[PDB]
Amino acid sequence: MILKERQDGVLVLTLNRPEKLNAITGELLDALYAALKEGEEDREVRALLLTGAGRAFSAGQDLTEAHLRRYNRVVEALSGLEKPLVVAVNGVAAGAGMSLALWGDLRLAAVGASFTTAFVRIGLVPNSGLSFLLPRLVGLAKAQELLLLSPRLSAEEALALGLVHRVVPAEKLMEEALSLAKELAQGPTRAYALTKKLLLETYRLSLTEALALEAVLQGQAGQTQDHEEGVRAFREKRPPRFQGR
Amino acid sequence: MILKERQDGVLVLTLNRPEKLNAITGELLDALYAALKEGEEDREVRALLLTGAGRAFSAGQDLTEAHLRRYNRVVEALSGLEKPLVVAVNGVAAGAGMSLALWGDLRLAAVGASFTTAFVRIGLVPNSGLSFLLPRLVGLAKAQELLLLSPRLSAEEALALGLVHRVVPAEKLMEEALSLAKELAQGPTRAYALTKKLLLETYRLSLTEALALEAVLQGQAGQTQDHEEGVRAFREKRPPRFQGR
Amino acid sequence: MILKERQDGVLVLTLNRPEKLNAITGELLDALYAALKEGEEDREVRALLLTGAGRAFSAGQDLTEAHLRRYNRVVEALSGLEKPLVVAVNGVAAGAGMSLALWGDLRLAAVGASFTTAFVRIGLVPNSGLSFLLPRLVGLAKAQELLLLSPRLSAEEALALGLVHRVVPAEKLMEEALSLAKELAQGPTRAYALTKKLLLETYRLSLTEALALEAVLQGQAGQTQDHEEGVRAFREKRPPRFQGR
Ligand SMILES: CC(C)(COP(=O)(O)OP(=O)(O)OC[C@H]1O[C@@H](n2cnc3c(N)ncnc32)[C@H](O)[C@@H]1OP(=O)(O)O)[C@@H](O)C(=O)NCCC(=O)NCCSC(=O)CC1=CCC=CCO1
Ligand SMILES: CC(C)(COP(=O)(O)OP(=O)(O)OC[C@H]1O[C@@H](n2cnc3c(N)ncnc32)[C@H](O)[C@@H]1OP(=O)(O)O)[C@@H](O)C(=O)NCCC(=O)NCCSC(=O)CC1=CCC=CCO1
Ligand SMILES: CC(C)(COP(=O)(O)OP(=O)(O)OC[C@H]1O[C@@H](n2cnc3c(N)ncnc32)[C@H](O)[C@@H]1OP(=O)(O)O)[C@@H](O)C(=O)NCCC(=O)NCCSC(=O)CC1=CCC=CCO1
Repeated sequence: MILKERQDGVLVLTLNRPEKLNAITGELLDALYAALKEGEEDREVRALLLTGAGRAFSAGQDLTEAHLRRYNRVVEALSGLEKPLVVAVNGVAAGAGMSLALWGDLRLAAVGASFTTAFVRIGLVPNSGLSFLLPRLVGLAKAQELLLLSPRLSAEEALALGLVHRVVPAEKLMEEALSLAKELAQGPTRAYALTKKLLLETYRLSLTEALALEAVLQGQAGQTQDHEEGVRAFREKRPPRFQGR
Repeated sequence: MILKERQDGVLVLTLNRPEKLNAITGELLDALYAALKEGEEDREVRALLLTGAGRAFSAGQDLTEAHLRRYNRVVEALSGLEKPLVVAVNGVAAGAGMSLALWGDLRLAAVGASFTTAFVRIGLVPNSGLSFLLPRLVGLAKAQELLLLSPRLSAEEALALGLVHRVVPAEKLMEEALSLAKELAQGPTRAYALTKKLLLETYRLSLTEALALEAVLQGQAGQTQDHEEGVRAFREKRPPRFQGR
Repeated sequence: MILKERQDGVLVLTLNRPEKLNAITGELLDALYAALKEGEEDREVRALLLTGAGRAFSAGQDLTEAHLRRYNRVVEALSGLEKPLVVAVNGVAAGAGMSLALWGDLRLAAVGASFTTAFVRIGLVPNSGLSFLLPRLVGLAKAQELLLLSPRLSAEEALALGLVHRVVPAEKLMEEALSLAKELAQGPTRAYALTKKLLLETYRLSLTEALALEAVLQGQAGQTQDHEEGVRAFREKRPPRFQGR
């Protein structure tokens, strides 16, 4: 239901109900939560890559039969990952499927992938963080339209809006996604984690508080081995070798 | 001063001081407030459509006319509508005229319509929610330029920035706007209303609080007839028929 | 280390360690703070223009040179300037160099200028307000990519993202920047200042609080000579002449 697989410091997670377009059930949420918590705790894992099996990323909640609490746990786990997350959207992302996709720090879609909010078509509001992420990602103007009218957006339109950072031919998506994940897995994991904490908080903070948090987290980044390594690397005009500590 | 008219669940409100380009006065604000309160309370109204009479949408505050509290009341009523609002910008929107236009959830402009913040040219700051809406809609970088330099944007540029969602020839604007409003008036009114409550709050909330509010409001959407209808519709591969409750 | 120079109500500040690409040291920060405080207090100054000497704007923290409180003081002073700030990016802006550049209310880059977040390359998080400004300026999607991958962006890409408002040939940059600064120096300084206070706060405020602050600050703008002048100018179809009070 969630396939796992490690590779050069990258934990690859695959949503696996392909015949139902990876539609989301309680069980899948429970398994997804577990994989994410495992990936967080495993120190050998320095990057995650999330994708779907088959033709789709995920068509969202399975409309074949508490549940809210389950989604929320996954989102707290996705958002709080102290490790870069790459998302490879290999096909349709609808409803909470789109929500999950959008939690990637770096996001790639296949030519032929698509995105639809879908919630409103079922008389529901956006969940799994979409009301949070979407206006931040594409701006309020596009958020309003995408949410209220629920159009189906193509990969190329998703790229233009900032829903994804790169579009790639289907057969190359995993190769590029994994290649990016591997590179991130070599990079300064602590700097990544703390930069993400700043981005997650930025909009609700006053400048004063933003400056204070930057100070505190810069303080911590400053005492990592990776920063020592980083400065040394720059001085001795060579690439750094980061360990994530 | 504010024309009203119902049609298939849509309340159409027209700013009507056309010879003064629908420039805004205390009286017009008072009439607008009343129409909006009525529209909110009327259960047979499932969508609103706001437009201007004549050449212009609105040239903003009438410069030939405490008072700020009056604008604010109208904005609380505009923004808090528990019903999709369509805006059809039939000509120039300047100052609080632009503020009002931008409160549409879905916004259409006529080909020769135009937008100017105007405020700074009169030595004023933005009002009527523009300092709120604009940076959210188009991002801080464009907000700074639009506000501090007050250029005049065309319909096509407004479309590119997300200030409007669709551009249409003048003579077709009302037909398309009303047609959109009628379609929204058939859709899940509660889902629309609650989505808007989430969008209004999103930027000041931490992820944790955002997830909590999504849960509460999803809880309520979940107990509407429209959601039952929504799920049933998907199962029995047919279009849903929503009532807004 | 910081060159100063007045001209038609514009204070021009130049970062001057050109041989080290205007890399930032404690001393430079202290000198920059002083110049900014002076510019703030001088009533004859109605605009600032910040630039770099030589090939670069600033390559960020000098890696040859807790300390965060020093940067923060400068940022509080930059952000709280009650006067439009123009920034002319004449060459590379990296790390806190990019942070400082982005505090411009209006920003110009030379053809040939470039931008790099840089922080993550040395295993650090963004500072000097970049985690605050960047997501606001270009949206969260681009912020994620710019910060985590630290690409070097060209002037034209920076323009497309909103990092700068205008790109100009190198030999004309100062002429255009100063010309813009001079125009702003003739405009309604108080309206500028108060608009900036609204923009700085907007994201963490509820609509209700945003409307209240607009009322309070509009109240103040309303009692300036410049507003009287502004209204008078519109009535007597002529350009206003503003004094900034
Ligand atoms: C765009 C998409 C996802 C894909 O369309 P196509 O590419 O055209 O494929 P298809 O629809 O033709 O069908 C593929 C098969 O998979 C099935 N399927 C495709 N989604 C589903 C599905 N969500 N369920 C069951 N079978 C499905 C579908 O029934 C089909 O089986 P069958 O036709 O053989 O019976 C399409 O099916 C669609 O528009 N909607 C379905 C997805 C959808 O609306 N999800 C929103 C659910 S709400 C949500 O995200 C979160 C949520 C959170 C919390 C609390 C409460 C409620 O909701
Ligand atoms: C671009 C626009 C809107 C229209 O351009 P044109 O198509 O060129 O028309 P026009 O300028 O030639 O004027 C047409 C007629 O309507 C009148 N009008 C055209 N705006 C106006 C107008 N805001 N007032 C009166 N008559 C007007 C104008 O004087 C003319 O009347 P007349 O020919 O009967 O003399 C133009 O009038 C303009 O540049 N500026 C007016 C916009 C403006 O400054 N709005 C107020 C900004 S501040 C705000 O919104 C709210 C506010 C609220 C509360 C408290 C304090 C302060 O502010
Ligand atoms: C893209 C850029 C800026 C430009 O590269 P190029 O155009 O290829 O020129 P270049 O690298 O050859 O530089 C020319 C000279 O200036 C020197 N320089 C050029 N930046 C520097 C420099 N940041 N430092 C010393 N010498 C430099 C550099 O060593 C060179 O001298 P050399 O001939 O002795 O090698 C490149 O240097 C780059 O990717 N990164 C350098 C900038 C950088 O890493 N900034 C880190 C900012 S960290 C921050 O903002 C705040 C901070 C706050 C608090 C506490 C701890 C740490 O950090």
